[PDB]
Amino acid sequence: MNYQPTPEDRFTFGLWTVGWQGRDPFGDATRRALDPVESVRRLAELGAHGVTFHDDDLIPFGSSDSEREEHVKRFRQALDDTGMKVPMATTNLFTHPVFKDGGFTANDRDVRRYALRKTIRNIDLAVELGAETYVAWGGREGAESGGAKDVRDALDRMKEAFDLLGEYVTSQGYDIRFAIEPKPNEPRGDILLPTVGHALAFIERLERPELYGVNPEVGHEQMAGLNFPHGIAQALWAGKLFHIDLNGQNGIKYDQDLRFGAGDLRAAFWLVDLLESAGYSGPRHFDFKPPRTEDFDGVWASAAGCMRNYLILKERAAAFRADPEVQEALRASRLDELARPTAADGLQALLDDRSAFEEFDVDAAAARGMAFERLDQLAMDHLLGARG
Amino acid sequence: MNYQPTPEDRFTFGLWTVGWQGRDPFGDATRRALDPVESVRRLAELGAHGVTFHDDDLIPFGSSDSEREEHVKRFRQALDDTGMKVPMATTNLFTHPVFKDGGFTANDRDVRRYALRKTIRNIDLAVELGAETYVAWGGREGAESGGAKDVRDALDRMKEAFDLLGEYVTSQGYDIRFAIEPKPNEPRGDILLPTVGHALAFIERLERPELYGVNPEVGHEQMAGLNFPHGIAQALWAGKLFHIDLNGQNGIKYDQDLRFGAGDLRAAFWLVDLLESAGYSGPRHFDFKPPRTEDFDGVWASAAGCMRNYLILKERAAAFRADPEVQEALRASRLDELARPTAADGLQALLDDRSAFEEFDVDAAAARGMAFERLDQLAMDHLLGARG
Amino acid sequence: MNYQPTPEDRFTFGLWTVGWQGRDPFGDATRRALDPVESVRRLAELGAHGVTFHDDDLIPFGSSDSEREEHVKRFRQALDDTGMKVPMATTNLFTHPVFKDGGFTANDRDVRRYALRKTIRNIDLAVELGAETYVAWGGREGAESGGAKDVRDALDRMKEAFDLLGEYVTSQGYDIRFAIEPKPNEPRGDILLPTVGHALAFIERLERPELYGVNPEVGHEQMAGLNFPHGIAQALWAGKLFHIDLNGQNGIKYDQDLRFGAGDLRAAFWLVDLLESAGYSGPRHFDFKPPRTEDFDGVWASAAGCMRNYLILKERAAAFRADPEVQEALRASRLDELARPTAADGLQALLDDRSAFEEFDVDAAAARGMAFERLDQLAMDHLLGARG
Amino acid sequence: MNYQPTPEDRFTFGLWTVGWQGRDPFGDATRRALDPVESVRRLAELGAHGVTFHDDDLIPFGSSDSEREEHVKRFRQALDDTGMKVPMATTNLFTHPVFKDGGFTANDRDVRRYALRKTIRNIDLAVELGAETYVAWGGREGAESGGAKDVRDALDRMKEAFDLLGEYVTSQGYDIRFAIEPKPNEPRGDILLPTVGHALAFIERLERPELYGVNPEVGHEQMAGLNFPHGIAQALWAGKLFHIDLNGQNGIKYDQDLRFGAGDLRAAFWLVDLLESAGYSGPRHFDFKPPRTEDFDGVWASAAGCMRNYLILKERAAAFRADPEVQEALRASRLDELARPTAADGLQALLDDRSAFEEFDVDAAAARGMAFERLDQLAMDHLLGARG
Ligand SMILES: OC[C@H]1O[C@H](O)[C@H](O)[C@@H](O)[C@@H]1O
Ligand SMILES: OC[C@H]1O[C@H](O)[C@H](O)[C@@H](O)[C@@H]1O
Ligand SMILES: OC[C@H]1O[C@H](O)[C@H](O)[C@@H](O)[C@@H]1O
Ligand SMILES: OC[C@H]1O[C@H](O)[C@H](O)[C@@H](O)[C@@H]1O
Repeated sequence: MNYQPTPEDRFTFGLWTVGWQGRDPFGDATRRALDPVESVRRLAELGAHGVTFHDDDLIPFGSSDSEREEHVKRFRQALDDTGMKVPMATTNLFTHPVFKDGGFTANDRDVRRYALRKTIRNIDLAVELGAETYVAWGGREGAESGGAKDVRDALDRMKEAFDLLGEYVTSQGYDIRFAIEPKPNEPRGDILLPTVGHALAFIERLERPELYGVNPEVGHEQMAGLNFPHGIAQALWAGKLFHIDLNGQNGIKYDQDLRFGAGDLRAAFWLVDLLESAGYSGPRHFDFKPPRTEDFDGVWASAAGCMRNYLILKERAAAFRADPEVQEALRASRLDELARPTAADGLQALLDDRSAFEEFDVDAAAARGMAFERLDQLAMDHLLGARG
Repeated sequence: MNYQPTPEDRFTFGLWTVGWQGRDPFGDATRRALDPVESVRRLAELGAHGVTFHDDDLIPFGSSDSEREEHVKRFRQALDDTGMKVPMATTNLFTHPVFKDGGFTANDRDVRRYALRKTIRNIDLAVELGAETYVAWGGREGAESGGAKDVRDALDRMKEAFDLLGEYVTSQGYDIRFAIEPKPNEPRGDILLPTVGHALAFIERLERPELYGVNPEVGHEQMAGLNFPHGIAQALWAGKLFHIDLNGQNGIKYDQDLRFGAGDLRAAFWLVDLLESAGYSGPRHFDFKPPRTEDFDGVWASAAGCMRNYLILKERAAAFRADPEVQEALRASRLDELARPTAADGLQALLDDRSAFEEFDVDAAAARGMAFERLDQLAMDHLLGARG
Repeated sequence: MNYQPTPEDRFTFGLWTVGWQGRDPFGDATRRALDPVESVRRLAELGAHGVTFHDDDLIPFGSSDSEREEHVKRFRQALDDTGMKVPMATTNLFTHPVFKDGGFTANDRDVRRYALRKTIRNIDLAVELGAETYVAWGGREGAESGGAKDVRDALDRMKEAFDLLGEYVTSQGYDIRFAIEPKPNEPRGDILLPTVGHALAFIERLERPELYGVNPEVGHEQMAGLNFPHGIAQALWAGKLFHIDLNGQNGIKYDQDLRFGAGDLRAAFWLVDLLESAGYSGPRHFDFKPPRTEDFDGVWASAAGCMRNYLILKERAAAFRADPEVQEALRASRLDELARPTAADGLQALLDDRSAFEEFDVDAAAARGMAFERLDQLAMDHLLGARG
Repeated sequence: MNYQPTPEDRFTFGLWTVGWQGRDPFGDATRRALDPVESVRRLAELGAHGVTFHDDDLIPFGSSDSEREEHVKRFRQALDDTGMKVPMATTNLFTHPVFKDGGFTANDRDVRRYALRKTIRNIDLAVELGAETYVAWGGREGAESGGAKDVRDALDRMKEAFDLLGEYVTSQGYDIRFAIEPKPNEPRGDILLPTVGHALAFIERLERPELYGVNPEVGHEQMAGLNFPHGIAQALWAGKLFHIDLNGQNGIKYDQDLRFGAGDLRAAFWLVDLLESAGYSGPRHFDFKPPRTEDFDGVWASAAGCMRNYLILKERAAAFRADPEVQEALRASRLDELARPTAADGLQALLDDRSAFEEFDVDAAAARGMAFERLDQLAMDHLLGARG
């Protein structure tokens, strides 16, 4: 009867989430900047396992090698003071005006080289803090008009970028993998690799595909109206779910970054059911924004709420799968047959099987109800804790 | 000053397009059935290069081996009479009630085996009529609720299906490739492999990936709000654009299948520009529905309109790329630099290049306008034939 | 601890809902036709209060005045046998090919007159069966292309139609009101009066506005990505919520008509909270389609599920509003101030109030958090029955 | 053969459009602030008729009554120097943190009174500069969660606000009308009065409805996937199109504010056709953002492009309507009958007309094609200047 999170739950938060000041395209900041050290302390008190950062969240853009050292030093002391970990790091290649047409796929070649140097310096920092995953979110790679970007050349430049980071990582002997985070649009009119599917396909063309996976975000796939649990299943099937970003989104519209559980509640349920059943072992990272209506007390309530909602859905999904009535319904709907090979007897025996065509009764087969609505109502009852 | 199509233009139409009777989820048919032989004759008069078919369009479901032979015979005589070709064929695994939970990923194993036998019989037919591409549209593979379909098991069953068709094709020595046609939803709540990206990623897990590519459709990627020209560029980059379905769509809503050029006009322009510039050599296939408001005269006007609109956009895109003013703008916007390698000097020389980081002037770089709006207005002027 | 519905709950179902045979734009029917008499009996056993009908659901199109009488007679006997009521009736002006360009706004004038006669005959039938609300869903009023429909002339023809039905109803002394049911698209490319807002605005231009209100449907407003509870609040504010259609929808896509509670679960919660708190007294009508994957047992399970899910949300919303902790949070978020007039002192005293501008501390006001995230987490806890 | 705009064309621009510095939710400004005086001069050179402003664009927030006077003085001198007019003004009730929960419908009553005082002061300024229309865009009126805002109370507070501004305007004898500008979302999760329809309906509940109309924006209705030309037709039918905001939008996504003609090109065509044919006489106002990829030269090219694209579409729509072939097609599609009353003979004669029901041939009527696809292809040919 308790939903208190603990560091064993692997809940993580970006510094930029609870640290968002509330600036949006139509208004000024409503909250003051948070000292990252303060953010690490508050989160550890909430039961969080660790934090993530962009380079620029930690070390303000343009810091001397000196102030850099200082910033890192204060941070690492806070991590030591609280026991918090840093499992993922990432680069800011979107805020500075120099990236207005992108970083790795900017039309200006000198900007692309600078984007690579800026990334490499942060990968070094990441490994030193102990991160296992390095995330790439190409928020500015894309276009508002069709002639501004040849997409085949852009994809060449993107592959070229990732191949070089792969060479760098292997040449240095680092233990760190990359994760591509897709987004369909915003802040560009259209962004390159806009969904989980496109990023997965792209990875298979890199020189060392085994170094790269995806970091899918709940709200981003939903901005394309796609089913996030299905996308995640596809990522898992491919062996490529290296990391994941949890939050909430109300439909196809601007990227809302609501706290996890807000937005589409049933998708959050089916997502939790899948992560826990596939035995996902990575961080449960929250990429969310406390609404700018909130003061700092609402910030910490919003962060706590992400963890609570995960722990409640986890208990509801486990009870659903544990319910014998549910196991019976799953058999009535033939989930068991879905898992059996269609033709383990082989092509030849299938061709010779008259019960598979010549003598197949299509009419009987047709008449068989799938019993999916009772199964779904069972899932609803479990979700709402209304199971008798 | 003429936009008359000719068979050298490679324009093709499915039998199901001009043959649509007008039945929709809320109304009865408004037009009588068209004899496929009549459809082949009318289309050849319009300047079409050939037709495509589902098995069930040609041979009514449940035909005896005898009436089958008859139907094929009348068809092939019409092809001989007109000189029309059949470059693509496909299977109907969605209309019959037996496929209500799918064909290759139906939960019932006996339905999946039947779906494979039904497909294989049509591949044989396809090769005999001379088709080079066999399209798979899994319209019923998917779900309306989350518990009804384990997506990792479904993807196993899908891969299993495609692997067996690949074994069959290679064992028979057939010259024919497969093309997966993605759709995000409808008629299922969510459909598996919902975008070009997901189908591409899936193909890399098949046993003989080189046998499979995509058949993207304009309206389907738009039902996910995605940029179709970008998706097509990604398909081309991968060497996987085996075929393409042209039509029009007004946004995220039911699959409209409007005639090509209707819908998003500028996307149609940038698509034509890309197909012609990449030297796409496949059929320009129209998958469209003449609106049920139309009688047969409007049917043939709608079909002609698809071809006309392609030929007009083709001329406008060629004039755009041929315009010296446009070539100058492309250089001002640095499309030329996009095409140059970021670091052909290699990782080490990039790390040692102080002009790439230490001494990079970010501020100057930032100040450089991309000149994309003038380039786009030039593209608009060319599209509207308002270029001075 | 029980969610059994009873006729006092006012749950109603259209004959076309549980009676849907499963025909969709890509497949044949998966279920046989249901005898309306059988549908009335099964629903009464489930605890339903009554049924609704289109004319054509009850009396097959083209029935002789004789077979008509017969059909009505069998129906009314079933109503008498079960105690079921018929609170709403409506017209089918969309299935027959003659309505392919619409009924009231068809370009052909003779089709518009026929649509009015067909409606008037059914209003007579409706009143005789005791219906209080007559619904109009103009599914075919609209267009796929811009030149096909002058929308100002179409709106003249629509107003003209509704004015004549208003004249007819008042001249006959009937006790029956009209309800306009908006839909943004499908089966037309764009449909006229596409949202609750447009229908409300239109009503204010009719000759007797007091005779007309709206019949909003959950899924239809969601096909425009709008917030249905807000739309319903606007309808209530205007005194125009005459009836309502409950179901579920997963986003902007084809009209899914899922059972109520499926789709966007939190919106269903906030909708129930609003209906019960505003004291909506009309039927709780379900306009849903049992998925064609289902046999008749799944049909009846789907129908039961709509009622169950309403009764569970009703209990969760009542517990939320009854929670003292929630009443305290509502005061912390100043819902109490929202309800107070801004300036009951009047314009002049507001102009003279220096505390309202000259001496207003904007900075203090700004700093005040709204406490909305804790309030929302409280609402989530109550919804999931995880409230301590 | 010329598309040069002139002040007689009535093209206007907000100061905030060409003045946008490029700050977006993910990046810093890419352009320096423009002096409004400079913006007025550049626009007059481009052929613009005048400018619009928010209070805060002209007079920086917190200016002394003194610096205020100064700012106004420099502006009005620029207007005198160039002959530019100021036909519309509006209030900024969204940027300052104090408006984070709204202005007129903020839960805090003291914030609502301050919002009214801030507005009234600017209406005075507006009238003095000669504006005829005062626009209200309630960008912050709305919510991210359902319990944070009782929408019936919010609508009471909104009506209360508009009623008081109406009292103020009539008490002062000012010649100025109000225009409500709808937006469905962003920056709030859901915004109140989200479409043209909802704002129109709301206006009919104000105390002096004749003082208020709508200021619809191309991109905002498109963010709900609605047809903007239809929405505008409805506004015109109601006598409520007081002003209009022109720009471009690519679908359902963040508010892009692309230059007019970009986005959905065919909708822009049908919009121009309607404005010119209904004889809309108001400003053609552009609410657009030059993309942050642009330097100031691209800013002025983007602004010129809005005007050019309007003038090209205006010529294409006029040629379409002037084409005798088009006038013939319109008769073949029975646009002429659409404009004729359905029943000017009255209810009684319609009831007695057996040719309207008893003896109506539904089958013949059904068989009649609407000829809409040829009409639309004619419209396409005219749009692309490919009309023989
Ligand atoms: O990838 C790193 C992060 O960068 C930005 O914060 C993006 O907004 C966020 O979605 C992404 O997760
Ligand atoms: O893949 C074969 C064809 O099957 C159906 O006709 C689909 O509606 C169409 O989109 C697809 O192209
Ligand atoms: O308005 C009567 C009914 O007609 C049709 O069944 C529509 O699909 C449904 O949404 C509407 O409620
Ligand atoms: O209403 C005044 C203006 O305020 C803001 O600039 C909105 O972004 C714009 O859409 C609106 O037109």
